[PDB]
Amino acid sequence: ELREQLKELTKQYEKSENDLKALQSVGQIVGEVLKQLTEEKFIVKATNGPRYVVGCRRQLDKSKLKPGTRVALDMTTLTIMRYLPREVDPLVYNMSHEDPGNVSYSEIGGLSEQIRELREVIELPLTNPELFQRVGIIPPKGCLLYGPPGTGKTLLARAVASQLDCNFLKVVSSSIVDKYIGESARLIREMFNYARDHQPCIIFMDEIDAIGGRRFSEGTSADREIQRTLMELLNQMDGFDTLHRVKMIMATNRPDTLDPALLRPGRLDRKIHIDLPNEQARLDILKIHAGPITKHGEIDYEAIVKLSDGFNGADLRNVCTEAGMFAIRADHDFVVQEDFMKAVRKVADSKKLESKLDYKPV
Amino acid sequence: SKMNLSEEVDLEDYVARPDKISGADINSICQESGMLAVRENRYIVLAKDFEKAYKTVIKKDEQEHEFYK
Amino acid sequence: DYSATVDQRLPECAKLAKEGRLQEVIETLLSLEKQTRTASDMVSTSRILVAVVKMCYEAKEWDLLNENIMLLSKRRSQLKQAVAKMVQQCCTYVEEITDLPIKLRLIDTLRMVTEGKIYVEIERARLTKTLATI
Ligand SMILES: Nc1ncnc2c1ncn2[C@@H]1O[C@H](COP(=O)(O)OP(=O)(O)OP(=O)(O)O)[C@@H](O)[C@H]1O
Ligand SMILES: [Mg+2]
Repeated sequence: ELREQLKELTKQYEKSENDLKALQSVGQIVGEVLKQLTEEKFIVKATNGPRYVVGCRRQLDKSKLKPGTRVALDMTTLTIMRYLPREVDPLVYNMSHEDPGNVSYSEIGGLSEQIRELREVIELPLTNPELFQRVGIIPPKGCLLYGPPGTGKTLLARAVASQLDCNFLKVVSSSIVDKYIGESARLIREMFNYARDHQPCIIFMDEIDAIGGRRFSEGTSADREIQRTLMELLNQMDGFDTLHRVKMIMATNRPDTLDPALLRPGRLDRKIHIDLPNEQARLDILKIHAGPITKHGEIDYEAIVKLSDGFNGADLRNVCTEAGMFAIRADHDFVVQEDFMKAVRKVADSKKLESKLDYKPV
Repeated sequence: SKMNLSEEVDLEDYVARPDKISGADINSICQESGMLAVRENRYIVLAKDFEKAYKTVIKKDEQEHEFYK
Repeated sequence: DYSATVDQRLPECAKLAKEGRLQEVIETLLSLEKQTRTASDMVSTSRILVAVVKMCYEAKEWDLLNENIMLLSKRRSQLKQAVAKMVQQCCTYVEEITDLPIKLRLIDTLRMVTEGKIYVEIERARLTKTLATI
């Protein structure tokens, strides 16, 4: 038994020795080089804000650390120890890594023209970028999926994110806003820096009107800070530095409140309207959302669609859910057309509490 | 000038319209015409493409009630 | 279904055109071409187009062929690859053509058909080379 006993003890020995070696190491202050002075003096600013002139430990290949490069200054002498790659904020990391479920284009109904416009803007320019060169244009960069609530804008964005390969950055415009000074604009700058670093990229901003609202001439300090964020965003899209292979998608249901500079054709090139489902769109959505429901009758989807006038995709999904609710309440392990009719009338009654939904840009 | 148009475009008809549209709007119109040409798999932009692009981009037409004038 | 009907119609209509060139086969094949075009069947549409140009060629048709090529190319929403096979067939046709006037007429018709289409760019390039050589 001593063999295995001492083997495990030696494994724990290696672990503990590694732990002690780590324990005998101290951290280093990350800054960015500003300029090189005399081959041994570098003006470096620590991220905390102070600026110093510091030395450089020898094996650093001074050519590798140029103005703007992240470096690790020693915590005591502040001398450079190693150059680092550009930082990726934890926010931008999780933005890139959010899971858009596994939504497929087969889960979206009436949106066919809109789907192909979005794909025209996103996919083809990033896969065959020479057709547009031949025709003599620079393919559109920005999309505005605007429409009434629950018409499928976020579902379409999720489908695109799941079904395309290029890098994708998920973000709700209200989850960029921070109370610190300049933090939101800095976060947007880091978004676009990450996008440029990973050149084939898409940036989806859900409910953009959180940030991209109209600019107030009499707003508060908070409004002015959010407007600074908006203007940083506008400069990033169509400012001095051109954007290559980075596309923007922005979803909204109050496009009338967006800044005209944001709605400008140069920034949000193609504004596509995810309108309320028409007759055929309602039929398609109802089939999509009633496919998995165990129906045991003859379903006049046409009648359901006729009574579903003015509904949205979420309303039709709720029609299916309410038919199921009626089934359980009746203690039935299936659904029928009487249940579907009751559900659609219930949702129609619920729709009476809404307000204006036909909001358009410009 | 950077694109390759068919000789049937006659941009004058589009220029001589009563729309308040910026240079960005003009670039968007031309860009959408090129996009439609690519969609139909052609490398020459047609008057059809420009018509469709203009109608798709300059959609400001709304209101202007006729009884005020 | 579409493959069966097209392979059944093509020989019968070819024979009907052969012994008389009644030309009603052209309209029958046009209706079948419209059906397949709506159904998105590619190989069918290709076969009907190539057979139409085929028969119009065996018939001594120096104007009906050009007109029919123009109409077929300018139909509503035809299939790009089907028109590609049609144009390729027309190129291998115009290759073996004497009689400079109709040679040039057909060359010009094909050029006008394929002016600005990517899927037929190579065929138009070879066609332009042939015109320049002539
Ligand atoms: N066209 C559609 N096809 C299928 N389901 C749809 C469609 N539109 C909406 N839905 C359903 O709506 C719910 C998701 O709606 P989504 O988040 O896409 O709406 P939205 O248009 O972005 O609205 P909001 O303005 O409220 O954010 C899901 O139940 C989805 O099934
Ligand atoms: Mg949404």
